[PDB]
Amino acid sequence: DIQMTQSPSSLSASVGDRVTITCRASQSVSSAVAWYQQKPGKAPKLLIYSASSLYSGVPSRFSGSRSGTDFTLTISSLQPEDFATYYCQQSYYYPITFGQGTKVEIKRTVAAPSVFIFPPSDSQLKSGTASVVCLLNNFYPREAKVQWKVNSQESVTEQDSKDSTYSLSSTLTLSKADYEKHKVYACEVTHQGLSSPVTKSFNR
Amino acid sequence: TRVFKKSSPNCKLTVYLGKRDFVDHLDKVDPVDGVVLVDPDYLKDRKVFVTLTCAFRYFRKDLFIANYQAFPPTTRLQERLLRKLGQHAHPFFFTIPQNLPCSVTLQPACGVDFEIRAFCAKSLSVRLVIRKVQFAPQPSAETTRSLHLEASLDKELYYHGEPLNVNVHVTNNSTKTVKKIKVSVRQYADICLQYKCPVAQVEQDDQVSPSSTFCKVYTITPLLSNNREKRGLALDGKLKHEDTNLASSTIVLGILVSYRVKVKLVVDVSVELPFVLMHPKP
Amino acid sequence: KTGLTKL
Amino acid sequence: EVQLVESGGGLVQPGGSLRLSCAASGFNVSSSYIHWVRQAPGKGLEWVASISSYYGYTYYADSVKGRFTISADTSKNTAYLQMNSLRAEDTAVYYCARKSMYHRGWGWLSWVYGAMDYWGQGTLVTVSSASTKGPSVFPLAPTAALGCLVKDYFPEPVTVSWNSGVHTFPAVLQSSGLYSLSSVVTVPSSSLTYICNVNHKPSNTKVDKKVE
Repeated sequence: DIQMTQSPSSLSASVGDRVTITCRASQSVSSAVAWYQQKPGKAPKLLIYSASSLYSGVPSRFSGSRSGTDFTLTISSLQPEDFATYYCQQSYYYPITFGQGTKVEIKRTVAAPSVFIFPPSDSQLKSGTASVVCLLNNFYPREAKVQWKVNSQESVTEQDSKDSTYSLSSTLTLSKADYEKHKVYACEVTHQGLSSPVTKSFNR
Repeated sequence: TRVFKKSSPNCKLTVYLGKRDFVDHLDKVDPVDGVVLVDPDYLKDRKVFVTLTCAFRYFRKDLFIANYQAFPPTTRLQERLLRKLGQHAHPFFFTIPQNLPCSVTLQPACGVDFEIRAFCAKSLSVRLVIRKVQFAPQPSAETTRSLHLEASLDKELYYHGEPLNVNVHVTNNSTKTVKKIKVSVRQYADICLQYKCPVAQVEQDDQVSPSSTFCKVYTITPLLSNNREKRGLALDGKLKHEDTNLASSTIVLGILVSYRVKVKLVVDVSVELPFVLMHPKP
Repeated sequence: KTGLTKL
Repeated sequence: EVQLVESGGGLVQPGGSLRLSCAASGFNVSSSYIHWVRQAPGKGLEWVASISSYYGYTYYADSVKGRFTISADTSKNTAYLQMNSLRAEDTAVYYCARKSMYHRGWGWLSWVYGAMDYWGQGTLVTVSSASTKGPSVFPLAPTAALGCLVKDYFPEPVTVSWNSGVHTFPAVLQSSGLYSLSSVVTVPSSSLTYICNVNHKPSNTKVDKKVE
């Protein structure tokens, strides 16, 4: 196959930025590259063919070009509406390959996670599986980590429409017996917007 | 924008050509205009000529040849080509006569093909295979064998691949029961210095009883998919072992191509309708 | 063989 | 105008099978390389397979070879993808797009396989050795935040309604496979009654929980 590596894995930028995503083909390519702008949920769209041919209907702010095995996709004015993931694909050989997408996030003032902690409710404890929920709401950027002190299924929501915010719900599910064996539960939040880790906890 | 370059292993001679498929509008063929780039040292005394072969093969029945002196001397695209090369770039400009076997060959050497041959010699080489090509610009049949068979087609122009819908109407007033109906395609490709070709055949056991009417539409589609094991099949001009279509339907000196949809009742009264199978101009 | 330069 | 209509999406246990139909309008299955692509759940595109009728050309991805088989029907102007031995990884939303063989200037460009320029809308392909269940809802209570934890339902989707600030965290897949989710919102602790309404159409299970 042909490992169409792409960079960056994800980039951050606001309206008016000049974004540049670099797609390098491990093997040689001959101006066969396409960049698909998949919004979350909707289906991929064509942007670029021939490595440089503006597909009809693509706004003129979009462009790309070739410099060997390093094709590149540029967005002169990253509008509020052109946020998606962008996959690069060598349509040259078979089997075809796509890139690995480079999410174009939104940018805001580095914010700390409004943190809450929630223990299993009585209804749940009766069922037998306790799901402690460590909520890290309104937290920017998505880079945060949660540590459990006494099997963690972070469910990182997507960027909010109000102010570009992430909300994470670190769910730790445990069996009734093992849950009872411990007494003190805690989640610790490490965030680039926090000076030091923020630890919340409760007791069984 | 884009242009095809070719030079010899010595590379002292190069030919730049805008196209490698020439559209025969049937009144003015895309003239073969190209540019020869040479080095004065490698030519010195010897002249440089360019030729437009109109070969016919199967045998080299070269139906036409014409020579143009790249040097000595004897268009805007040529202008732009020259501006990047200098004086030692010189244009050649052939005009294709229309009355030529439009580029076609046979699916396996044999066939028909133009050619641009550039060579340096004192007296009468880059070998650029080109092609001449034609773009696609209501048959009805009734037979009274009484076993009346009527066939019709939506239109006479069916693009390559595009499916062909055949209206079949069988009025069987005779005592013989129809055992099959066959809508087939015959591709007549006559090498004139003609053969029946079974390509698509929608055989349906649609039996029409005595004094009964059977009226419906078949849809048969000629595709190169199952026409691969057909030697002697007429394909379009293959530049250097690409893959191409079925030899488009000629619009009438070499190989003549016509196509017919044959409706045959297996009792065997048969009728046929000629149709056109050419590409559309984008 | 037949290369291909832009323009 | 050109369109593809994608259909054939429904549950199927591992090792089962499915068939996908892509009805083509505005063109033909024979003047076009028809490609089926797939996007896994929150992951990156991967071209599954593609075919050309006029030539009978077929191509499949290395990981979708043998298990899939593509073909078409030019009578109806449609393309068909037979997905056999569907496995958990295969889950996705499957899309259909096409590479017009045209644009060579005259004829068929048999060696481009160019950009897939017309995508349909994508049918959701599932794979799960698990049968429908009902959500088990719990209250999450202590500005104080609170919510309902809607755990162990199957399959998507759920529409949790409260009686502003509700953040329901994308349903995930657990070891057993069931679709969890949590829906929380922040209110001042001063007024600490709240009504969570969990709806699960696939099981027609509706629950109402009280939080305060």
